[PDB]
Amino acid sequence: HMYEPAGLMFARCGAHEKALSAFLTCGNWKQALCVAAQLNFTKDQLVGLGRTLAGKLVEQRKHIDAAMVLEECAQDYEEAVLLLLEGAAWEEALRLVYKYNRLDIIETNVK
Amino acid sequence: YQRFTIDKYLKRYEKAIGHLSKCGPEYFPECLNLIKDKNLYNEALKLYSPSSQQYQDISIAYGEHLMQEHMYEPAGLMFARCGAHEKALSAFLTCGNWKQALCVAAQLNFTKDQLVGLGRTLAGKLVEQRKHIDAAMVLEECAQDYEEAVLLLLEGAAWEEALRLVYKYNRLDIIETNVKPSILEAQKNYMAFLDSQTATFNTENLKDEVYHILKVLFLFEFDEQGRELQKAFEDTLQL
Amino acid sequence: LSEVVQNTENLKDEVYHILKVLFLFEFDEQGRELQKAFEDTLQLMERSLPEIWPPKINRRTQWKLSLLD
Repeated sequence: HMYEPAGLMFARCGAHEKALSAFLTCGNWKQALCVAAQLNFTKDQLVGLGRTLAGKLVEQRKHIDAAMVLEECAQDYEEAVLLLLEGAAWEEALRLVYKYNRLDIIETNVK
Repeated sequence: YQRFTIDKYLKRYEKAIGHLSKCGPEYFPECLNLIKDKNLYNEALKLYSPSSQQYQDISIAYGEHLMQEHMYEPAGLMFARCGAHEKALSAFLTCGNWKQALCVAAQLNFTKDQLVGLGRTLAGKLVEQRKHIDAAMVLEECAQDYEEAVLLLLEGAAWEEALRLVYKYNRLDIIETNVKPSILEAQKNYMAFLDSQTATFNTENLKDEVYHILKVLFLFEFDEQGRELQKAFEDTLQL
Repeated sequence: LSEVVQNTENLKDEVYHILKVLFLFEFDEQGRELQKAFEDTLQLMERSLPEIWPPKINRRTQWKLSLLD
């Protein structure tokens, strides 16, 4: 049961709010960022956290994990657009294309 | 004329407008009058093809007639088929549909560096509609301040799940931003409210929501209070 | 049978928003086909429900568009 309670109260070291850090089991988008940001060890410049979160939660049929973390990560927005289309998130792909000016892909694949 | 008159007398209005369209642009004002006074432009354009400016004119007429009081998103889309962008000549979100606002903020630039007034109106509408998605690019565009966005989420009161927009003290403090105090206040108010509701003893929404929002209280020092509210969640178990 | 029935009602607003998404590219005919097929299946299960009897579906699911219609 290396899950939400275990890693949660690990970052808590018990009933205390944040009495420990530097340990996360799976990082279900909450304990991961709690570990990373609180007592900041590696920033998103060390983008491996973003990669792990995207892979894990997208494999968990989320596809919004990348849509949030890659905003803090590199400009891979197009991969985020692809994931949104796979997850049917249309208007978010529209936001990315009309903010990053990736207009070439407006009709190549989504249509 | 003659054939068109015979059409309109026998009520061949579809054939009448076909004759008008195929007989030249001298009838386009009259044809538009006939189709939009009686709201027959829909079948006209369905019969018509997107091959002239007349098609877009009929589309804009349809949108504007359907933009009256209608939150209907395709009404805004049709009114937006023209304009400086595919987002109408004017702010079609002014029709009052927040989806039109989301489309505007979601596609294309609109000559403002930040669209500040657009973001403020967007946040106002979201508050009026009780939709707590303003804590996003909505308030990350025109309210770039992390602190202001955190505050506005606090009035939105979605922190019972850890949105942690301060990312564990990136900018300011939990107590200083009254995060833990407001959490305790709301948790205790809702705490008493569930007991009040169970006094009258649907609720399945709170069956797991708080059962997974319990963490906002567990992550603090008031672990004992969990059961102190869980009792209400326990009570409804015996219905 | 009730399992498949409940499986069918989940896609109402999914289809609804997909309709407008397609309609920007003006795919009103394919979306119209989609709506017609969904409506026919909906009527099929709707009329079969009294025959069988047992969950009750919601009647306030929007999946139709005026331009689609």
